[PDB]
Amino acid sequence: KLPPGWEKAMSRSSGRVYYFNHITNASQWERPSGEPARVRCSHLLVKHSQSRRPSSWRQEKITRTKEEALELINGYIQKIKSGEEDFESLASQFSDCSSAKARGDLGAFSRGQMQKPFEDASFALRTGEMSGPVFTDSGIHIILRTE
Ligand SMILES: CC(=O)c1cc[nH]n1
Repeated sequence: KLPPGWEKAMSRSSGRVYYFNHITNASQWERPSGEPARVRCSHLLVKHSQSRRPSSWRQEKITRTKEEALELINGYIQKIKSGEEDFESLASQFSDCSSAKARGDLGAFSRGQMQKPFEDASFALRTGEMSGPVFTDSGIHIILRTE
């Protein structure tokens, strides 16, 4: 019926159907459009206290909670989706990953290289598409597939 990971859902606040992807955590009102050996993605990472390494170039000791990190991710998504900000601008300013310095770009990668929730989300994204919050042992990610 729908592209990999995508399902129909029901809006509580509007009663209108929407689309949810249980691999990427994306959600949108519009029906999704229409697998490669490699994808290329950028990401914005927000780390927290349970991160595999609770440290980043932004913060020597990262002390926020999983919940606080998810709310930040939720605010970044709202700003990207509203057009108030662009993904790679926010990655450069606020990503807790060292790829912040390359506007969140991680380069191309195959299956078997990244942490799997990330790998799965990345490969279920089409070029140009963004994920919702993706949880890994590094923290919470927003993922943009670029190639
Ligand atoms: C802001 C940006 O480049 C984006 C986010 C989803 N797709 N493109």
